[PDB]
Amino acid sequence: SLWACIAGTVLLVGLLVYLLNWLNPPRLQMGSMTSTTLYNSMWFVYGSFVQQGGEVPYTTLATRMMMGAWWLFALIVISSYTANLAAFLTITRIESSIQ
Amino acid sequence: QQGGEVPYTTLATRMMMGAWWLFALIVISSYTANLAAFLTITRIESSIQ
Amino acid sequence: IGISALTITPDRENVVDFTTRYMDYSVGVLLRRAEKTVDMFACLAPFDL
Amino acid sequence: SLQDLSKQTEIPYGTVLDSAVYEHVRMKGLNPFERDSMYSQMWWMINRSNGSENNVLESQAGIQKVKYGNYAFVWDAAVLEYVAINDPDCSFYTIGNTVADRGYGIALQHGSPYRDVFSQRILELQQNGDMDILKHKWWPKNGQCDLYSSVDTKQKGGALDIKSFAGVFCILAAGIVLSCFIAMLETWWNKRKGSR
Amino acid sequence: NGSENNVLESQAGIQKVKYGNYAFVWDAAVLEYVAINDPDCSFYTIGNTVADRGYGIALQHGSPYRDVFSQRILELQQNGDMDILKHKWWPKNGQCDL
Repeated sequence: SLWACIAGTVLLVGLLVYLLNWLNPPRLQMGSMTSTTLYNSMWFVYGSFVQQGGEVPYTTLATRMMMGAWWLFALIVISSYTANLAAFLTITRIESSIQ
Repeated sequence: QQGGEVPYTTLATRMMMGAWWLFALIVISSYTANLAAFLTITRIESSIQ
Repeated sequence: IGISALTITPDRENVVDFTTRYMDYSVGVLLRRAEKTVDMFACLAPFDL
Repeated sequence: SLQDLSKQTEIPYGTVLDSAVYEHVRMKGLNPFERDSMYSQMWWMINRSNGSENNVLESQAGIQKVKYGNYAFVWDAAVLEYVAINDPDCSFYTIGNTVADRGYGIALQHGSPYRDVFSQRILELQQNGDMDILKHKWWPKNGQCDLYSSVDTKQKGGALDIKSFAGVFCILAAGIVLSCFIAMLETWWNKRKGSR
Repeated sequence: NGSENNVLESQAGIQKVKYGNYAFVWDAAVLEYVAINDPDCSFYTIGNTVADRGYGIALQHGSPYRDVFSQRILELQQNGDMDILKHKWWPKNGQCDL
């Protein structure tokens, strides 16, 4: 269920970014690969979450803050995943003492 | 984790890159976690008294 | 007649003749419950507020 | 269990000086022919500093030293339960061993005539089960809280869940709220700036 | 001379504990009073079940009134009325888990 919540989060975030950039487009070159193409927008919102994607070009302050928050959310998620995995590995040792 | 603008537009390439990225991010987490546990096992539980 | 939390012990059966017992005697221990460990902000708690 | 109490030593435990329980533990612990060695450990919890260290003087003390402190108290289980049920916080819980053979009974003068009549009637009242109806008056079957559960853990697999994590989702939801409101207020002020 | 690690006063000991590499020995009632009325809870204190002693009223030897105050103290104790004046200075729900 938590894996599902995580997976579903990105599509919402990417949709919100797409809509906001569509309604307030930048005063910049139209239709480039950096423009409001939906699939590129989703690809960016995914690739930033896995750290991999490199910088995201969107300039408008609202979506700029929105991505800053998506980043600061993600950074907690990775830390939680690593922490709890390390906890499970440190724990799983004891039950052979059943006597 | 050295990133770069991977240039490809195609769905099959992007899918493969996503698969590889997630594989890498699970691997690094597993390595760090097991190394943490391995070190955390450091105790004087080894003593016989 | 004499009646209370009185316990049949052999050294007393030498001077008074207890009836059959009406209930068993049991030793016990008192403890305080473990409260609760989980809270909604435990993921932020690694930094002070 | 009392075994699990006796294995650890990080919470100390003891009992009231010169009590029957005290001398019973002292008797158990010194006897090398005893089958179950546990008492021979517990005595070394209770005898510390010649018995001055972990023992309270009077039976009211231990209950408070437990409730407000880091201690455990060894006494008659049927009394401790009667306190544990009636602690208004239900913060106590209590555990005890299945001792038997020794038991509560009415005394009589040497050679009194009553002994047979009472010993018959107590048995008949036990066989009726009336001695249970006349007992669930005093140790009632269940309260608002379970007698013994120290915590309803529910965690068993150690996973995280939505209820424990959603405090992080609140951060994203706040971000969505504020960024949307910034967009809305900019788009409204575009009615009034004079430039865009 | 019994004087180097000893201290001039109870306050001197308490301060040498709070501001120094030291521990101080004093009446456990006073030390728990200090430990809870120290708002930092920086102290903790530990003790023993000392016996055959207690704080008490003293009177002229042969006083005609000793029995009246002894009776009233036994009333105050066996009623628990003393517990109010004790809690006045040592409340059980103290700030510090010593």
